[PDB]
Amino acid sequence: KVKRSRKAPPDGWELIEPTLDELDQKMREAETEPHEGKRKVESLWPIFRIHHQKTRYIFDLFYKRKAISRELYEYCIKEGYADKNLIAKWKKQGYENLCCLRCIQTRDTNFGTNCICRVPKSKLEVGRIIECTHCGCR
Amino acid sequence: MANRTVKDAHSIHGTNPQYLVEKIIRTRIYESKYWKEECFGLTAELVVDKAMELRFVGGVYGGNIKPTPFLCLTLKMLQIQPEKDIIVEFIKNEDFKYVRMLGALYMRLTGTAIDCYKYLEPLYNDYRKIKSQNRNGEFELMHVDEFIDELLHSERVCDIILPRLQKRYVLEEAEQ
Amino acid sequence: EARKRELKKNKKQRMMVRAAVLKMKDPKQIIRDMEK
Amino acid sequence: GYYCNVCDCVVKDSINFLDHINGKKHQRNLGMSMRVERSTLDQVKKRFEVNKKKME
Amino acid sequence: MIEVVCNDRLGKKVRVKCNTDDTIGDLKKLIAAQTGTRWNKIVLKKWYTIFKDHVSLGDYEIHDGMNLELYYQ
Amino acid sequence: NDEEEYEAWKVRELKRIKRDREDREALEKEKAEIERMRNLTEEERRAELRANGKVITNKAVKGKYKFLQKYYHRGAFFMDEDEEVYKRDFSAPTLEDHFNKTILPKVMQVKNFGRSGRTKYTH
Amino acid sequence: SYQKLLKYYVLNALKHRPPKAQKKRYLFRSFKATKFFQSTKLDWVEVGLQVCRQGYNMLNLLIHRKNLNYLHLDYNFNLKPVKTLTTKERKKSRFGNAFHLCREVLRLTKLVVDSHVQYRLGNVDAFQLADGLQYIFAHVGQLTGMYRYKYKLMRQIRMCKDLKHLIYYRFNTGPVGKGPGCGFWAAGWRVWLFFMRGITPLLERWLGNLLARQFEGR
Amino acid sequence: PEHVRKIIRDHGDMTNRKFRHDKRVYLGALKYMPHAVLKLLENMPMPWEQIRDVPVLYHITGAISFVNEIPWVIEPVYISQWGSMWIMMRREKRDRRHFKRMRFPPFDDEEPPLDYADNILDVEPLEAIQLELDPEEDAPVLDWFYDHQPLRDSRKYVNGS
RNA sequence: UUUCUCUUCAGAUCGCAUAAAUCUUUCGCCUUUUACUAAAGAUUUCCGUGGAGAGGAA
RNA sequence: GUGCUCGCUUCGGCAGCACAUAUACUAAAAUUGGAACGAUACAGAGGGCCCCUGCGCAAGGAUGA
RNA sequence: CUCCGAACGGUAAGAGCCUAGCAUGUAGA
Ligand SMILES: O=P(O)(O)O[C@H]1[C@H](OP(=O)(O)O)[C@H](OP(=O)(O)O)[C@H](OP(=O)(O)O)[C@@H](OP(=O)(O)O)[C@H]1OP(=O)(O)O
Repeated sequence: KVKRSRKAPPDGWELIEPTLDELDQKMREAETEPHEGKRKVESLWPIFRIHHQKTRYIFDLFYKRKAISRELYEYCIKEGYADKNLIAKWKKQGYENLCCLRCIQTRDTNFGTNCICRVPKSKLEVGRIIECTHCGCR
Repeated sequence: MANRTVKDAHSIHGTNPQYLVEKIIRTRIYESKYWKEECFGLTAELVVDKAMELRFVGGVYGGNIKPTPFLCLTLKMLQIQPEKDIIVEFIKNEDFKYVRMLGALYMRLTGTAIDCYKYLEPLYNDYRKIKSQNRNGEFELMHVDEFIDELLHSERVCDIILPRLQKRYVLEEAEQ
Repeated sequence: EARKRELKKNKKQRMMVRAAVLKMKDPKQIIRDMEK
Repeated sequence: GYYCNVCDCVVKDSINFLDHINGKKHQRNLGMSMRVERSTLDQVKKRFEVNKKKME
Repeated sequence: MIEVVCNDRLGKKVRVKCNTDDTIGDLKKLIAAQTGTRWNKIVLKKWYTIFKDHVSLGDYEIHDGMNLELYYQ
Repeated sequence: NDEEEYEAWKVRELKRIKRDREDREALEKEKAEIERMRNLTEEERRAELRANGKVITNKAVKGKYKFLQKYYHRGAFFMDEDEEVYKRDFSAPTLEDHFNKTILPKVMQVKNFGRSGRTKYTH
Repeated sequence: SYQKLLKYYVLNALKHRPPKAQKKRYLFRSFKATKFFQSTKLDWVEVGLQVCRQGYNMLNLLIHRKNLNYLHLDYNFNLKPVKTLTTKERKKSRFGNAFHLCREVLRLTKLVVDSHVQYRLGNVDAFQLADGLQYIFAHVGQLTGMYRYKYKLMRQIRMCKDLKHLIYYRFNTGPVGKGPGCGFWAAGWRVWLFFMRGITPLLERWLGNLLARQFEGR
Repeated sequence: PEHVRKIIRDHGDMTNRKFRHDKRVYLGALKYMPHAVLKLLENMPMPWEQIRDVPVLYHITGAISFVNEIPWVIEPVYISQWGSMWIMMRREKRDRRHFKRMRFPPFDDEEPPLDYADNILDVEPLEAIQLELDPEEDAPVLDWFYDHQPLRDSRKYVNGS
């Protein structure tokens, strides 16, 4: 979502345009999507999926692939395209991949504040059913 | 009963399913002589019969708010909420006029602005006549091009307020 | 000033009396019982 | 004035009577007439037959 | 020149200064200029004595202070 | 009159098509008019050129309240229309300002048993 | 005007005692700790439109809980009747106190927000914007109908009307001599901010008193 | 980010989208803790930099989007900004003859403007009255004067975030 | 080095200005009240602010 | 899923190591029935409790033991 | 010489007929 930044972009911005705007179009489609069909909060799963995809892409470009410069790894977050605190959460060894909070224990929030996929793969998903009210991160 | 269509409705995100019209004018449509007949139920088919038998295109007249059967039938189709295929069939109908007019109107009030342009642009070539009732009861012969010009460019071409369709410049900068 | 309240109380009492008179021998009380 | 046969009532006005059978309890007892949205071909036939009968 | 009180018991006690031999369309223009509603939507009543948009003001013979129950179309 | 209808269908199509392009260029014309006024304000003339009209939508041709004629507010809700109903010079006595309000004994603001305010611009 | 401004200034200078109390009680600091709040970075016009829509939704749900199906706010927060309720209904809709005031406040707020929306949506876009804001504070002085719920407004409204001519005789001096000086809201907006900051608790109390009457009993 | 907008998708319905269960305190806190009219009366976007950020605490059901942000405009920079604006407004009042600023009621009598600017909002003229400064005398007050937060990446003129 | 959490002490124009309410007195009103007017004193509420543990990111 | 065993032993993998450990007024649903002092026809006035408007235990208006 | 106010004190009470936006989400076999 490109609105304005009161300045010019960095040098390596042209490479980001197509994939970034494809993901932004997916987000705009999921934002104006219909409510009929979403049970209670099913409409709020794919928005988290898209945000996760955007953070994944900008993080892979930041220093995982070492392609994006140091300006883009702060300017892309300086303007609104990804989350800095979320990537800081990814810096931990345990916080590999999960949503904001959909299967966490009693964190600062009464329901949870850790992650959607925070539950274990070896003991969670009681019996057989895996799901998450906030993001559905099975 | 005049609450919903049958049991459920994809709520138009603008204001509400039925309340896209002002509540005053809606309540006037209910308390009306024409609402007695044809309000027993009109889903998809009988709407076509009740539509072609009223050759007016107008809103409110009289000192009291006097709704035309044009406006009341627009509201009836609004409560019915037909599918887009029927509305597209009415939009592409050249023989009957006011059916196409109602298709355009409901598409303006029920539809994305992209589809609004896509289905209202080819209505910019009918130089034919259209009958419309002024607020003082007196009629006037108006061209259809003037009608769509007041619809898209102008606000409240009828008594209804329109839900702020975008400017063409932004869409031209972004899309078709 | 209190005369207004006194007249209002008198009018309320008279209205209650008239309502009781119309209801006691009402069509649903007297005339309805006239058929029984 | 106006008097219904199945509704078993009488309305002493015109507009007041018009707002009676359109959603009456006895009218409901006669049958549920909820507007069922017909198929897309329904409007097609409603247009074709009416153009063939009224016009033609 | 006349002062009229376009009144209502719903947060609209408006005081419009109408002309002597003026119509009511201009009076509705003033009522919208002081009330904040579209011109053609305003309605003026006094126990269902709906004043119309062509009957003049001196025709009914309104004078200073004649309040009018305001309603909307 | 089909030959006349198609002739006017272009008459309306030309005006409607002219309004579109006239609206697009107006954004540049407004910026260009500021640029023309920019150089006009810069090096046109030191108090030797106006090229203007001081145009206002509705001229409030006020008068002089007699002694305590109420401060009537026109209501600033609709003024872009430039309706002629506004140009009437609301400086007249409405209900009770017809009097002189000087022959009175000392003063009379309002005897309606509500004189919370106290002011008459003496100071 | 300057006399009234100096009067307010000196009366403010008098009632100035060192405040040291309240034990540092802060709001919007413990809400986020619970699951009844979430922080976000949303554009200002978006937040304003959201607040206006939320206020209209709240008032509409209030009027709908009362089963009054013959009233309408119209999104300018001008409560509009429908069919001349005069049998026993006009005695049922005599709010007078808080509905009137909340209506006036949300009307002012939504009006400012929609003005800036038209700015972003292709308004005059020039100094005409700030001129409009100056006229909007004049209208809050006069146009916005907040008199009935509170008559103490006239103090700050005379303050704003004096602040008006405090500027034009400092702005409309020289070439600009008659025309509408667009001015600024450096003082108007300031006064209304202080006003709302001081009067938040009154409406908190009135809603605490009213919501129990419309939701619990009497 | 966009959770708010989908949380606004419900404006009132018959248990369609969080209507029934999310109604009672959705009304209660909506009418009890307004506390946003003040913030909007205290978080003007500073029109010389009208691209404001406005962080917003929002109830989950969508009752109110409360603003937690507070303005901390630096006094002398603030006064210099509004003085430059004073000069430019005098200039625009002197030069222009016809002055259209009378759009008094917006929203068009029950036309909610929530469209095309509660969105991607392609239009963004944030260059309203930004005075063109010649970096010959106004150099040191140049790159930290048309930004509403001229302290973030300073580390010398700002104690912190 | 930078921030968020909070129990805690403020008589620094705690905030180079400035909101309201409650109570007690004194005026103007007054048809009853609520809304009121302009002066004094005190107690609270809200926009806040200052200085000191402990616990969480770069 | 992440990083690693001078692991089995390849760079295919096999086994192990440590981080991460329990959200869910569960259901997009189901059925369930009522109230205008509201329009219309009709005659056309000699002590507290239960309710409504309401911010004040300000004030105001009201049938039902 | 520009200071501009709102609510209550207000619409008799009545018997016959009629129409409706709203609300529960469960215990248990
Ligand atoms: O008509 P005047 O007695 O000369 O005073 C007017 C009047 O203000 P006041 O009536 O309160 O003194 C205008 O206010 P409004 O009538 O619009 O409410 C105001 O105009 P603005 O609203 O734009 O501020 C401004 O008039 P102007 O715009 O020409 O400056 C002002 O003083 P002047 O008319 O003497 O200039």
